[PDB]
Amino acid sequence: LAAAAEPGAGSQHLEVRDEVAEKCQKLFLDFLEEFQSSDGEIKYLQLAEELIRPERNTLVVSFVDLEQFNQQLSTTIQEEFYRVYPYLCRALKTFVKDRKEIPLAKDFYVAFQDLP
Amino acid sequence: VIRTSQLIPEMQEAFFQCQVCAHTTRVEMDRGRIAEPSVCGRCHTTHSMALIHNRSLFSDKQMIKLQESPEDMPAGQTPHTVILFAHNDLVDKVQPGDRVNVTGIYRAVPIRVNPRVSNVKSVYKTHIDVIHYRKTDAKSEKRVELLKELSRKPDIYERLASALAPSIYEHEDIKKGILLQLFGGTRKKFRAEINILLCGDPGTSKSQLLQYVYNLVPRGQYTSGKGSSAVGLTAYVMKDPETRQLVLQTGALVLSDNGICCIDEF
Ligand SMILES: [Zn+2]
Repeated sequence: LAAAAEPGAGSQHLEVRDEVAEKCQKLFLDFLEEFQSSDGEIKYLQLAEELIRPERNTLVVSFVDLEQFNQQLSTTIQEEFYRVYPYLCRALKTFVKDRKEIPLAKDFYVAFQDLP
Repeated sequence: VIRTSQLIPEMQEAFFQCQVCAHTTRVEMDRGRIAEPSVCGRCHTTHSMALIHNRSLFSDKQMIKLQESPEDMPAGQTPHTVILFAHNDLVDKVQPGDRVNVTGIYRAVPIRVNPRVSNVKSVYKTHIDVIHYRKTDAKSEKRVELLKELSRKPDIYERLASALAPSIYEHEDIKKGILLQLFGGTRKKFRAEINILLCGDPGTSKSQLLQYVYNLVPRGQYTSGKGSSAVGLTAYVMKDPETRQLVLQTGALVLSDNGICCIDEF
């Protein structure tokens, strides 16, 4: 095959992408990966360990922790919540796959507590 | 106002997204209808644009059923009623039982004969597109210093007990007890609520005194001990008629959680 090996073979791809929602996705993934507890390191990694159980699929996240991470991100999640929510779920899925024991078809959910 | 409906979300801008290629577009409401795109501009697939309900934009709307005032009725006639519609920023400003001078546009709209058929009845249903409400029956450091000076007045206790119920005669200790009830004890089981019982013949001043004093305090309630009471003493569960779902209708004793409950014919 030539270097032009892609006729768009079998593609019905997304011709446009939600920029705000995907920025929220990556920044929330960074928040889950980097926000740390005072009595240790990386709180939500430890809390996400519990999601390998068959019944557990929801990670409960503190909105004030998100604000302590970054105010612009928290404001965007609060203002654009329903728009960005499945993208946050994809961020959690990307974060929790590193436990390596999850079923491939399992859905994961984010749940924001402590809204001021 | 007889009844006031739930807050109706009324659409004002329809958000469409292509199921194939995620291209999005927005279209204004024309006259309640939507000009659905029929083909996606970024991939030309027909019937591929889908309405995303929660990405669309909505305004507030509410239905209010208004009855003519009793004095305005003709002799012995049953009430006429009109339907009102109040939109964004004017939506939830009236409650059932209150009185209003309401200004609006007298609309007339067709009503369809059946929900699945576009034929309309020749007789148009009418309603008021509300523009303005005016409630007609609802109605500082200077106050603080006036009250502080008045507290030092001699026999202020007797003064306030005499100010209670001017129409009622000679019942000094009864009014004094009612005053102490209305002030109440110190909150903090350490119940601070003072309980008072009036006892006497029918037709005497006690019923008038109760009907007076219940409106003299915030959070107050008045009800009958009989089954004809509008709001009962006991909590109960009923089907809310406008939606036919269960609602926990609490009693007067619970609605007066930090006020006086006046129980007549106790
Ligand atoms: Zn498209």
